[PDB]
Amino acid sequence: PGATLCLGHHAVPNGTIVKTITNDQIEVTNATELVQSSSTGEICDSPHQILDGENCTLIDALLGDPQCDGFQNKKWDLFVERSKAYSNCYPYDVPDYASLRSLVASSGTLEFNNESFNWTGVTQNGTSSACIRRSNNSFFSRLNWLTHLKFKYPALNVTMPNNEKFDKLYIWGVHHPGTDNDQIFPYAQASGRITVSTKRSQQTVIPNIGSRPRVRNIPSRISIYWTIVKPGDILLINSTGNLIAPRGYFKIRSGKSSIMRSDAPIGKCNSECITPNGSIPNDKPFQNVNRITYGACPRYVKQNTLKLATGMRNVPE
Amino acid sequence: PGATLCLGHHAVPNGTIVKTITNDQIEVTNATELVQSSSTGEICDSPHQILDGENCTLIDALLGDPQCDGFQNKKWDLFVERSKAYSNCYPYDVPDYASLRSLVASSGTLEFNNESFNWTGVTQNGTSSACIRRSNNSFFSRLNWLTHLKFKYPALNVTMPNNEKFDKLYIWGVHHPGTDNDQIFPYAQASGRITVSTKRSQQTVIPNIGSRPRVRNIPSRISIYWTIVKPGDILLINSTGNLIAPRGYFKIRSGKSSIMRSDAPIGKCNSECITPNGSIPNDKPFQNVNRITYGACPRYVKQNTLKLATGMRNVPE
Amino acid sequence: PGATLCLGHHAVPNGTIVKTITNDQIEVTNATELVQSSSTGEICDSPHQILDGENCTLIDALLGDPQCDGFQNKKWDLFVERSKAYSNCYPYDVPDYASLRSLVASSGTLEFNNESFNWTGVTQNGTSSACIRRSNNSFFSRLNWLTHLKFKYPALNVTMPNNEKFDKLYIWGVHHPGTDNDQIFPYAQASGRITVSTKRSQQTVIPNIGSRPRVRNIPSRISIYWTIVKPGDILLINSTGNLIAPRGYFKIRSGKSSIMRSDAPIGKCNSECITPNGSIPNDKPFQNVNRITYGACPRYVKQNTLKLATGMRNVPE
Amino acid sequence: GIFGAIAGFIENGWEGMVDGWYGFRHQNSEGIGQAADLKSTQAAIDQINGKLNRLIGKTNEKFHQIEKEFSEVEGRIQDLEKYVEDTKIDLWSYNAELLVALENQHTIDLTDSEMNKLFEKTKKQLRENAEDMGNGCFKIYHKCDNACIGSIRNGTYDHDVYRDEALNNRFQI
Amino acid sequence: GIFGAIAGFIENGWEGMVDGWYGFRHQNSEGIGQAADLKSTQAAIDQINGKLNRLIGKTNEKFHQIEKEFSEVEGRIQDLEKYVEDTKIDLWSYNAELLVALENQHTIDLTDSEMNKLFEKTKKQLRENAEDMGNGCFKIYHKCDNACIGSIRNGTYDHDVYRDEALNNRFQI
Amino acid sequence: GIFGAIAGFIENGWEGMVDGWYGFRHQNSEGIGQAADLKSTQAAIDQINGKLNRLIGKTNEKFHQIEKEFSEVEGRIQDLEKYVEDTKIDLWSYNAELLVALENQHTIDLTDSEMNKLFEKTKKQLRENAEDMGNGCFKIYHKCDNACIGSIRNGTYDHDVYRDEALNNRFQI
Ligand SMILES: *[C@@H]1O[C@H](CO)[C@@H](O[C@@H]2O[C@H](CO)[C@@H](O[C@@H]3O[C@H](CO)[C@@H](O)[C@H](O[C@H]4O[C@H](CO)[C@@H](O)[C@H](O)[C@@H]4O)[C@@H]3O)[C@H](O)[C@H]2NC(C)=O)[C@H](O)[C@H]1NC(C)=O
Ligand SMILES: *[C@@H]1O[C@H](CO)[C@@H](O[C@@H]2O[C@H](CO)[C@@H](O[C@@H]3O[C@H](CO)[C@@H](O)[C@H](O[C@H]4O[C@H](CO)[C@@H](O)[C@H](O)[C@@H]4O)[C@@H]3O)[C@H](O)[C@H]2NC(C)=O)[C@H](O)[C@H]1NC(C)=O
Ligand SMILES: *[C@@H]1O[C@H](CO)[C@@H](O[C@@H]2O[C@H](CO)[C@@H](O[C@@H]3O[C@H](CO)[C@@H](O)[C@H](O[C@H]4O[C@H](CO)[C@@H](O)[C@H](O)[C@@H]4O)[C@@H]3O)[C@H](O)[C@H]2NC(C)=O)[C@H](O)[C@H]1NC(C)=O
Ligand SMILES: *[C@@H]1O[C@H](CO)[C@@H](O[C@@H]2O[C@H](CO)[C@@H](O[C@@H]3O[C@H](CO)[C@@H](O)[C@H](O[C@H]4O[C@H](CO)[C@@H](O)[C@H](O)[C@@H]4O)[C@@H]3O)[C@H](O)[C@H]2NC(C)=O)[C@H](O)[C@H]1NC(C)=O
Ligand SMILES: *[C@@H]1O[C@H](CO)[C@@H](O[C@@H]2O[C@H](CO)[C@@H](O[C@@H]3O[C@H](CO)[C@@H](O)[C@H](O[C@H]4O[C@H](CO)[C@@H](O)[C@H](O)[C@@H]4O)[C@@H]3O)[C@H](O)[C@H]2NC(C)=O)[C@H](O)[C@H]1NC(C)=O
Ligand SMILES: *[C@@H]1O[C@H](CO)[C@@H](O[C@@H]2O[C@H](CO)[C@@H](O[C@@H]3O[C@H](CO)[C@@H](O)[C@H](O[C@H]4O[C@H](CO)[C@@H](O)[C@H](O)[C@@H]4O)[C@@H]3O)[C@H](O)[C@H]2NC(C)=O)[C@H](O)[C@H]1NC(C)=O
Ligand SMILES: *[C@@H]1O[C@H](CO)[C@@H](O[C@@H]2O[C@H](CO)[C@@H](O)[C@H](O)[C@H]2NC(C)=O)[C@H](O)[C@H]1NC(C)=O
Ligand SMILES: *[C@@H]1O[C@H](CO)[C@@H](O[C@@H]2O[C@H](CO)[C@@H](O)[C@H](O)[C@H]2NC(C)=O)[C@H](O)[C@H]1NC(C)=O
Ligand SMILES: *[C@@H]1O[C@H](CO)[C@@H](O[C@@H]2O[C@H](CO)[C@@H](O)[C@H](O)[C@H]2NC(C)=O)[C@H](O)[C@H]1NC(C)=O
Ligand SMILES: *[C@@H]1O[C@H](CO)[C@@H](O)[C@H](O)[C@H]1NC(C)=O
Ligand SMILES: *[C@@H]1O[C@H](CO)[C@@H](O)[C@H](O)[C@H]1NC(C)=O
Ligand SMILES: *[C@@H]1O[C@H](CO)[C@@H](O)[C@H](O)[C@H]1NC(C)=O
Ligand SMILES: *[C@@H]1O[C@H](CO)[C@@H](O)[C@H](O)[C@H]1NC(C)=O
Ligand SMILES: *[C@@H]1O[C@H](CO)[C@@H](O)[C@H](O)[C@H]1NC(C)=O
Ligand SMILES: *[C@@H]1O[C@H](CO)[C@@H](O)[C@H](O)[C@H]1NC(C)=O
Ligand SMILES: *[C@@H]1O[C@H](CO)[C@@H](O)[C@H](O)[C@H]1NC(C)=O
Ligand SMILES: *[C@@H]1O[C@H](CO)[C@@H](O)[C@H](O)[C@H]1NC(C)=O
Ligand SMILES: *[C@@H]1O[C@H](CO)[C@@H](O)[C@H](O)[C@H]1NC(C)=O
Ligand SMILES: *[C@@H]1O[C@H](CO)[C@@H](O)[C@H](O)[C@H]1NC(C)=O
Ligand SMILES: *[C@@H]1O[C@H](CO)[C@@H](O)[C@H](O)[C@H]1NC(C)=O
Ligand SMILES: *[C@@H]1O[C@H](CO)[C@@H](O)[C@H](O)[C@H]1NC(C)=O
Repeated sequence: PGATLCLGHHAVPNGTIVKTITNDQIEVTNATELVQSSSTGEICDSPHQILDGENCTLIDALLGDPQCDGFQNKKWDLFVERSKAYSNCYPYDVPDYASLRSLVASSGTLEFNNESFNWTGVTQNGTSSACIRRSNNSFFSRLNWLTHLKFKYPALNVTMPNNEKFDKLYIWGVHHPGTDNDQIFPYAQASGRITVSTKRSQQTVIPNIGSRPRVRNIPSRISIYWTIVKPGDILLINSTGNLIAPRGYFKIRSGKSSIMRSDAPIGKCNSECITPNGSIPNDKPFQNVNRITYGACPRYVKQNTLKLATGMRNVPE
Repeated sequence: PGATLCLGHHAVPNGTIVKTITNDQIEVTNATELVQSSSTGEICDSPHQILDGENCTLIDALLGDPQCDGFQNKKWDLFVERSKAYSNCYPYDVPDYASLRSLVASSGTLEFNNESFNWTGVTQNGTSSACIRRSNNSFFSRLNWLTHLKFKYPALNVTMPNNEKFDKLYIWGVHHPGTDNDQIFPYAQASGRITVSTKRSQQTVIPNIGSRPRVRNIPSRISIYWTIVKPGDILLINSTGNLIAPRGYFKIRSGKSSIMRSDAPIGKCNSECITPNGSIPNDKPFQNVNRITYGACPRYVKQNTLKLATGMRNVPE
Repeated sequence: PGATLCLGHHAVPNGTIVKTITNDQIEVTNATELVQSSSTGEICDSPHQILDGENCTLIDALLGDPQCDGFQNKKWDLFVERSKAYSNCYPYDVPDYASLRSLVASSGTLEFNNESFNWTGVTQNGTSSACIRRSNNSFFSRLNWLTHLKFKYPALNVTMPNNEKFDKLYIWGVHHPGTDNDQIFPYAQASGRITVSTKRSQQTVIPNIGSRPRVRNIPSRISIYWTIVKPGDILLINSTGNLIAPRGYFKIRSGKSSIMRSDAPIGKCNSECITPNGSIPNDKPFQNVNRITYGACPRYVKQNTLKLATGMRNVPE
Repeated sequence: GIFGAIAGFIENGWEGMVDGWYGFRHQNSEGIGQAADLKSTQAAIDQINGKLNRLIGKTNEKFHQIEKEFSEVEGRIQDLEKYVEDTKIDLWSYNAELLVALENQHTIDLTDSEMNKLFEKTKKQLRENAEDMGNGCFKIYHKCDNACIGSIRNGTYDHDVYRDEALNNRFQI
Repeated sequence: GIFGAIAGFIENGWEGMVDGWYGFRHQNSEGIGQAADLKSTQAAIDQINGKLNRLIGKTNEKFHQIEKEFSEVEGRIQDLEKYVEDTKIDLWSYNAELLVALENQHTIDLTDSEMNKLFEKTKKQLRENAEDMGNGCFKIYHKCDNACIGSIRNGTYDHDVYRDEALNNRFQI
Repeated sequence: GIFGAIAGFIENGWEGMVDGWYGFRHQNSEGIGQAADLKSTQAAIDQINGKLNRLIGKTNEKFHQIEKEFSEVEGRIQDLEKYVEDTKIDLWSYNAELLVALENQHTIDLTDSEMNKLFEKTKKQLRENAEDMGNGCFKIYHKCDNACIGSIRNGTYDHDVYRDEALNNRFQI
């Protein structure tokens, strides 16, 4: 008579297909997805400090466009710029715009200390019809538009030493007037010139009279430049006209901060990983949502799915 | 009496050596080469659209050197520049030559639409002994050399709006005359100046009188610049002398196109992968022919051979 | 009666823990460290040719600051710059300092051939109180400060052809005088201008009068530029003032050379791999000492230890 | 598959075993039954969880990086930025593909291994009292009630108790 | 090599087997013969073709890239361009070296595995009618003509038919 | 662990074996002894040295590279330089982690394999003269003095010499 004893293993009615070294399709009892491929669509406001730029670029908030007055002295882990943003102050450009944007984004603060520059011999606080603050003609909050006093503009030669323990970041500019009339009216002489220097650096800028296509009815332009000044070093501004001057400096830090272009809304929720499509969970090691990420994120890969087997081969009955 | 039954496996008289994790030399019955290490030496004319530059660089065909007149409005997947190429028109340079070359290469077309610029007050179509087209004195086909009319050169202020649905690419220049005689003769005044602007951009260029070492007997130079103009935006040229002006614009596309330096001849044959040494087959996953490739190519590695075993270990009799 | 025969394996009293695919902690009989994590602290003087910069940057030795006179015509595999270094000659800057430093470092020689430039009509060998050589007023050894002869400075137009089989590297400059007094005293006229050209290139530089913050009591500056001249090509210097001229050229080679910032001392010892913390052994495949390395070095990884098992699993008695 | 048990000499899995990954089926005087082996089940599961611990929830923080989308044509420097990111992405994509493919081969092999070890362990336990039928089953040459079967599953089977009965049945004519 | 059959207890391969990778040699009353086993041969071959399908003809298209050769010295930006490409090339070169070395170890092991499974399958089939000589051969303790040998190769051998003959021959004095 | 010998059916290692990695312990009429097996020991050691040859002393020369530390804020180009180096370092760090983890799994498995092959080889050698106790030990059913044990270790044991003695002892009542 006797007995029979059989060794065996389980199987399931609903197997899944995985790839192996020797076979692109083998069925296993169970598997798990290694690529994150979806977001809810919202950028979670925690645990990172999000600053929604809304109608403002980082640069506009930096320069102090009036609609960005709400941004004075703010900090961020991540600054979010919106595609609907637009400028509504004096037309400008920034040679190496991308680099200034990057270094501010990365510093992660708009903290601004005012400084009293000795601007004797000129009229301060120039304004315009293109930069409206509280219905009045105004200007960039962080910039100081200098014009003649009593139809005269002497050689400016102004110093500011950095005796602090941090770098100072100075933002300044040059007015390119639209016609010959707008070079003689505010500065009282045919040709401006600006020279911003330190012990280690010098930047010289020649203003350039001529019409540009009008932007918000204005055919002139401002060109923005920057200068970083170290401890023990000194800022020096020689100018003979056309100086758009600083009112002080920005603190430049180092840290974890950055900037991201996205139109995702901000949600009240907690998520370590932000993409431009929204926050994504970070349990999986890979993701195909976006190559642009911030925080503790899965790595971007081209694949849409990668199944890891978590069970034996499925051999149905 | 009984019987004997032996289990066994094949072997071959001509084994090959492969590497493993535990042994740098083990003999297997068969193997396959994973690194492609040869070309036939010819760039196959299919399936990619090849444009042989012959005596012309991409930039020369762009600017319209007369020996490149055959290239007007051509397209390419891959533009091939030859080491024997040379310029035979007015000596020039391009600040950021590499970038203009790259963006044109990548656009993959020389399609040019002419435009009627209002150049009243100056003489158009300047020519020279250094740019011979059909035995006559000529110039760059896409450029318009502007000089005085009746020994006078007024302030040019010319506009061209982009009301099209694509970007326009404008190429233009500045003549640097070789002596004081060649600044007063064609422009009628001591100092030129050029300013090309848009709503988002401005480029200003000061001509610079002085001798350069002669190139094809000419000691003057042209400096080439470019401006991209978006839909809704407008081009503006202020000039007081020395403007080498556009006759129109180039269509700038995005796509799969590029450029490659090679002296390989073009063959009537079909191959997906092009290197500068010639086309190579793309069955293998790796290749050590060239780090420069175009198309569906094996990846470049430093090794000359990598044998994958395709049979068991060989244990001879 | 009979016998018993047991098969078995060794074990050790002192096992070590390694990581595997399936277990982060399994004990094996023996293991070896794959990450090099220490240096002795000294840069070994063999087998690579080390040049200790001591008080001098590569650029100072290039330009010929008097405290760097010991460096004339030296070669190196690796140039070591010290944090204590400092300049003690005429204050200067280099637009694209990083690139000049890099191309010299990489050339790996300061070999300098003098050349006789025809500088008739001006006074050569200008000197200053800020550049002391052997208690006397001096200048940069490789530069030639040109001033007026008999209160006159004619248009210089000087040529030097490269008929050699190697590239020539020319270093030159522009004096930016500190006031109007120091533009008229040495050059005898209101505005200098420099134009260095070749058949393939032109660089033009406008001097710029104005005070900078004083560096070692001097408020003026020199700006350094470079020009490479190929075989068959020719150097041309037009100048109307302010030219800090070359005395000749540097040989520019290609090879294995580079530069490294370190304060490690130089030892009499032999080591293929140099980091800024000192030389490290290169038996291991990985290292976490420094991302900056020179020579035959283990690859930098973030981990501090990686144990490879070199024995079986340890299963104690 | 490399050991030959799962999808080899064991013809198929058992959908009716839901309390374990590996186990035993028997027929004796008292009927036909099934029981899961927990030790071999847990051995496989621990190994798979080990791989999961190395992959799930182990991400790395990045902050300010480079730009990866562009509104203007710029040439050289933009080419380099795009090239760096495209290079990076192909290398990680390669790492991910290889990882999954290697881990999956190993998971399939380790699970077949657990099946094989259980079978071998059981074969040794039975000594001369049983023969291997070649399909994962042992013919046991003695009366083996539910407590006896239980004793084989619990590692307490004393083969000397039944040896005489079994040798007599095995080497019959 | 990890299973111990190829270049282990099987002393060498057979150059005279050209119709398969694995097979059987026999000596009986009717002479000495050879026959390939197709199933184990195809099992090995399918697995190797699986690796080939993942490596051969699977390339990725690239178009405009960066410059990789230079006629002028430029410094900073050229250094970065060269560094990026050199970085990329070392990483792929590493991937290729590792891939081949791992795949080759696995191919050698999977082929030894196929040999081992065939041997084991045959051993179980023979039951008590044969003993393992230790070198891949079975001594069969009964008259086993060409049809009987054929039946072992085709999986149709009925061990009960010969058992009495075999036990008598095996446990002789 | 994948073969089931080390940390499986062999309960533990032997700290008293210092002249080899694998070996034999015995009890017979003449006492209780130990001897290392050199061939299986050397087989494991050769394989591990093979991995070491591929990792130790195989470094690649690099010379002028890019800058990796910076004293000034510069933006775009510095971002790209830092990003390239950070990318590179994560990829190598990944390669190193994977390498060690895979090699370690394989070393553990190859060493268990060597143990298993020795056990199997010995089992076949003994033929019908011994039975497997299930814990790495064979019960040998005949008088087996030190020269006989020696002969099993040296591959010279003639099983026919003792077969009659052993079958009589094995199939007793
Ligand atoms: C198919 O394979 C996958 C992977 O092996 C497997 O999914 C895993 O299952 C376990 C258990 O179901 C999950 O573990 C949970 O994780 C979450 C956190 O994300 C916890 O909330 C859970 O905690 C429970 O238990 C705790 C007590 O021990 C309590 O604190 C708590 O109240 C919960 O009850 C639990 O730890 C694991 O997350 C998944 N993993 C993945 C990647 O999905 C699945 O079960 C397998 N399917 C089958 C049919 O076997
Ligand atoms: C160089 O050429 C450019 C391009 O032609 C030129 O810029 C243009 O200047 C004109 C004239 O100043 C601008 O025209 C104005 O545009 C605004 C906004 O669109 C209109 O509201 C204005 O309307 C008033 O003027 C009309 C004309 O008499 C009246 O009929 C009307 O009732 C209004 O009072 C007016 O049309 C034009 O906007 C710019 N264009 C651009 C693209 O900038 C520039 O002036 C030239 N440079 C020089 C130095 O001459
Ligand atoms: C050593 O190992 C290698 C790799 O396993 C092996 O080489 C391979 O052999 C096969 C068959 O000989 C090749 O397959 C051919 O591929 C080409 C396309 O490149 C086809 O033209 C062939 O088609 C034939 O068969 C078809 C019918 O099924 C017909 O349509 C046609 O008319 C042809 O007759 C065929 O598919 C394969 O390309 C190679 N691979 C490599 C990488 O070389 C080689 O055979 C092994 N050597 C030994 C001695 O076993
Ligand atoms: C600044 O210095 C440079 C370099 O010296 C200088 O450029 C040179 O100018 C001379 C004179 O104009 C050029 O000489 C000509 O070259 C051509 C081509 O090689 C020759 O065919 C010419 O020959 C004619 O003139 C001869 C002299 O009278 C006659 O004897 C002969 O029969 C011909 O009629 C002539 O030699 C020379 O080519 C350039 N060199 C370079 C490298 O460019 C430049 O002129 C100076 N600048 C100023 C503003 O003075
Ligand atoms: C634990 O594992 C490690 C790795 O397997 C192991 O360390 C290795 O041991 C050997 C021998 O002890 C070392 O080999 C030496 O290498 C150095 C060069 O660096 C040589 O000087 C040595 O040469 C000796 O022998 C030669 C004759 O054959 C003579 O020429 C000479 O005079 C020397 O006596 C020798 O080749 C090897 O370097 C290490 N490797 C590492 C990475 O440490 C260790 O032994 C293992 N531990 C145990 C307890 O088993
Ligand atoms: C633009 O503004 C800047 C900043 O104010 C200015 O630069 C400064 O110029 C002054 C005056 O020339 C410099 O003062 C000298 O500094 C040195 C070194 O520290 C001192 O040794 C000097 O001392 C002498 O002069 C004193 C004043 O009469 C005497 O009392 C004394 O006994 C000495 O004889 C003197 O103080 C100053 O160093 C610079 N500062 C900087 C930061 O460069 C510049 O001159 C202005 N530009 C123009 C064109 O006016
Ligand atoms: C996340 O956003 C990205 C970027 O917009 C999406 O990728 C684009 O998808 C569109 C299709 O709608 C394509 O035409 C573009 O080529 C993609 N753009 C880029 C820049 O790659 C992506 O679809 C979104 N992903 C998820 C999961 O929502
Ligand atoms: C393909 O062309 C490349 C580039 O010319 C060749 O690589 C050069 O080979 C020469 C030897 O003739 C070396 O001196 C150079 O160092 C290499 N140049 C570069 C830029 O790497 C290569 O030999 C050719 N390959 C084949 C398969 O024909
Ligand atoms: C080698 O030198 C590097 C660079 O100085 C050291 O890394 C720094 O370590 C300090 C701690 O003292 C940290 O604050 C810095 O973040 C590190 N700097 C950088 C640039 O990474 C490292 O400690 C040294 N390594 C050894 C083994 O001596
Ligand atoms: C199989 O079915 C169950 C019950 O609906 C489900 O929860 C489980 O996830 C399925 N498993 C797989 C691997 O699809
Ligand atoms: C942004 O600008 C839009 C359009 O001009 C306006 O409707 C909206 O109120 C503004 N939003 C904020 C938050 O300032
Ligand atoms: C410039 O503006 C600020 C803020 O509106 C004001 O307090 C300051 O007094 C103004 N400056 C002068 C010189 O009036
Ligand atoms: C061995 O010989 C044959 C016949 O010449 C040949 O076709 C085959 O490719 C060779 N195999 C190897 C692996 O070299
Ligand atoms: C290219 O130039 C060479 C040398 O001047 C000439 O011989 C050849 O005919 C030209 N080829 C073409 C295709 O124009
Ligand atoms: C300039 O050249 C073109 C083509 O040769 C010609 O048709 C055009 O009329 C010329 N322009 C003028 C103003 O004559
Ligand atoms: C164990 O002990 C010995 C003797 O002190 C030592 O040399 C050896 O390296 C140790 N092994 C490990 C793996 O720690
Ligand atoms: C370097 O400069 C320091 C401080 O001025 C001085 O003490 C030292 O002697 C100098 N060393 C050399 C090698 O010139
Ligand atoms: C310039 O200096 C050098 C070296 O001190 C000297 O030999 C040369 O004659 C000087 N030049 C002139 C024109 O005096
Ligand atoms: C075997 O184990 C089960 C529980 O795991 C227990 O209920 C049963 O009584 C045991 N039987 C024997 C014979 O050991
Ligand atoms: C075994 O198979 C072969 C063909 O594969 C057949 O010719 C032979 O007759 C078969 N013999 C038996 C006994 O099954
Ligand atoms: C077995 O080998 C050992 C040495 O390895 C030898 O001393 C011994 O005499 C041998 N014995 C037999 C019986 O072969």
